[PDB]
Amino acid sequence: MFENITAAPADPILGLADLFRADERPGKINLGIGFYKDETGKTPVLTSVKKAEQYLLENETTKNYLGIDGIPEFGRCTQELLFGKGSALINDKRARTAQTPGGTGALRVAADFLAKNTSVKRVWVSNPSWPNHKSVFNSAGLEVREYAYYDAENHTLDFDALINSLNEAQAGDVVLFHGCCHAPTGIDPTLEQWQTLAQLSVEKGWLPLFDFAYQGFARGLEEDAEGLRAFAAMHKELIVASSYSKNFGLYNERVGACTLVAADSETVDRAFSQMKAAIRANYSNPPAHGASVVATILSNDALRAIWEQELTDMRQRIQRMRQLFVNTLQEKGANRDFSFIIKQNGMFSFSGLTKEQVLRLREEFGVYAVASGRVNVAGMTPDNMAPLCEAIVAVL
Amino acid sequence: MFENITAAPADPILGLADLFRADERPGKINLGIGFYKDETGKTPVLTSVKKAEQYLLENETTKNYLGIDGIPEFGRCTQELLFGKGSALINDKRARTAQTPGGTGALRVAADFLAKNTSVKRVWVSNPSWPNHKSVFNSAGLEVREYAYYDAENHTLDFDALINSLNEAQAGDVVLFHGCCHAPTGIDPTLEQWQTLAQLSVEKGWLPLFDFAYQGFARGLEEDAEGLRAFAAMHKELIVASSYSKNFGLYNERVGACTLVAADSETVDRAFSQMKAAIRANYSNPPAHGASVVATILSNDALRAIWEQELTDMRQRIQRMRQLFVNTLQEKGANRDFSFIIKQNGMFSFSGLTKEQVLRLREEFGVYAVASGRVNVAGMTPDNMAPLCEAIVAVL
Ligand SMILES: *Cc1c(COP(=O)(O)O)cnc(C)c1O
Ligand SMILES: *Cc1c(COP(=O)(O)O)cnc(C)c1O
Repeated sequence: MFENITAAPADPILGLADLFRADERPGKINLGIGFYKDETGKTPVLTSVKKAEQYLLENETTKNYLGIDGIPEFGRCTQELLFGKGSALINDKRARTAQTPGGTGALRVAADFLAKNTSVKRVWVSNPSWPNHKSVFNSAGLEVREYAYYDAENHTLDFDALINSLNEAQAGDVVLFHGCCHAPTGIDPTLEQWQTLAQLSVEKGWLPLFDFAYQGFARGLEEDAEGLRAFAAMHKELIVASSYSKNFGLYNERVGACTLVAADSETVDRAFSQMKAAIRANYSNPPAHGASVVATILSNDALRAIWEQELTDMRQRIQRMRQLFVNTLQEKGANRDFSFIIKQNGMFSFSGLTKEQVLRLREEFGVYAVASGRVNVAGMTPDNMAPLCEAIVAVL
Repeated sequence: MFENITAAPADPILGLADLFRADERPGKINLGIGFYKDETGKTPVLTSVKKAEQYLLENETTKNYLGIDGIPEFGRCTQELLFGKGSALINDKRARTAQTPGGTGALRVAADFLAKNTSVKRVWVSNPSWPNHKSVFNSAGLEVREYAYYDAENHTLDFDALINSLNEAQAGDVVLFHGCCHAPTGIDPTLEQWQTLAQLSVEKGWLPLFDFAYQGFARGLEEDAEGLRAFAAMHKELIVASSYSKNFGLYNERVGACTLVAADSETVDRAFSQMKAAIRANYSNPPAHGASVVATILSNDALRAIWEQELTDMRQRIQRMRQLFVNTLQEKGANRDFSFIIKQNGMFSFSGLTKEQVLRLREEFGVYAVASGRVNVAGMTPDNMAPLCEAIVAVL
């Protein structure tokens, strides 16, 4: 039965992880990680979550199943974070939120719901984009298409190419957008661009699907939601897959949400019932722990204040490293421009290095990066900054 | 887009839950729950898990992503629980285990892996069976077929009808088996029957898929694995979806495993890589909490001893209620036989009541049961036993 099953393709980032471990060299740096690290090169569990976990340990009386859509407070809290405390979408009750196993799980339930309950056949993804996108949509039976986004030459958002390729999308096609901190470029549309993208979206009849995994990492919680809120003000329907893996440092507890927005409550309720049928046929109901921690933090003034402070700390550290990187390279004698690094958001960016450069950088200096030249800024610390930049300068 | 989406069918057990809440009557009993309850009608978090959770709270240093297959110790521990501490399957390394979001999630990843990596098209399910089975398999694109199992007249396993209908299954067809405490009948094959079922299974070329959600609820941890171990000794390949929701009282933390067994390590590794690709396209990686709690209990002699004692306590309570039920009915004057209740395992059984009987039992006595006459024995307490049986006798 399984005797002729061909092996699945080796995951390139996992392959890197191994090579890094097996590296005897002491001064090795790893910039192809995919998560946050502080100045110590550690990914601690936030103090606000430790507090919330002590609270749960002392107050939980049962581990009985949650409803299909999860914890009610968690849903309410994510909707406000997404649309604003007094949004009409919330007052008119046009949105329903289902707690899912992480942001990836939210995308998959959207995919299954979309594929079995609507007429969608294609999903438009940016080029480049977070790698796992295709497989999620493709396993649900949807076809994936790509629209232009990155300008390799000038290192920016090729708005023209974006809009041009996106016009080949037909009405009823789903268009996926990164809410903020676009992965892997760190380049986000400006507000005016989001506004024209929403208006255009309405004319052509796209079904927007927002992947929101870094709210709080670009400018702030509310600032980062601006784009989505520009779309939500104009659209009668949309879907948003959110993740709390990075902003709450809860990676392994799988906490995210899938929010559906329809023209009215009657329609959102009917559509939501099918989204619940999709969940039931998958994992039945969601993991309480991680989501329970998020709901108690967000609903407690004291705990939320601490959390918000921890998040800005992370944001600022990343903002600090991008700046340090740029001018440390500018000190070692770069005779090349890397100033674009300061204009990008989140922990990712394309360094502009070639595969051969990243390869010798690894074998000759122990600096590990992804073949595409993608580097994670959270892998840089004010201590490894000098040896890093010297290696960069040596291969330029 | 969603404007013409038809609502999903109302879940009958959820509908019951509501009617029960809205019942003004004081002496109401609920036998259509689906989970365990102690003498107080409560579903507490076990003492061993509370201890393990205190341990984690004080020892966790990061919430970073687990590997696709989850915690390594958790996998090792479930394999021993399943196949025995020194099984050849473990020594020869023919099995790989992936931690999944609950037992339902294990079935879904098996479904997706099966549908996209093999030639399976049909899955044979017992009649009756746990309701959600069909949707899991059907959403993965597999067709579901049913084999006979229950003998309504004599209230037992219709082995003849079972084997007879199962011969229409072709080679390469998956046959689903409940490891123990068959839901919803509580009727399990005897060892000799499991042995003939395994031998037969080998001749016809079925791919056995075991759904193991109640290990420890029939006779004991090892006793309950006998059937699976009879099959594993003869088969070169099989799949087992396990759940820790009921035996660890961890319902909402979604903890289960999907174990793949192949002829050798080389083949199980190659097949397992595709199972991991399937997980990646779904929820990416599993929820650490619930599974972390299970792994620390199972690997600690002290904590495991307490847990094993808590599990037998649950088993015994259920065994006590079945006995009490039978002779309390036999005291109120039943002039009918319910002795079969004592011969069934787990918390479920068909009472033998008709839909009209269960209906008037509800509206006239406040005793809520499923339309099929299925009752949950854990909903009975030595305190509600008399009023329960009086209602039963009144509608007979
Ligand atoms: C992290 C991430 C996700 C999914 O994350 P989970 O870890 O599954 O919550 C989805 N999309 C993007 C762009 C991400 O960065
Ligand atoms: C409880 C159960 C499952 C799945 O349970 P989870 O709650 O998802 O772990 C699967 N099959 C049967 C027969 C069950 O009783």
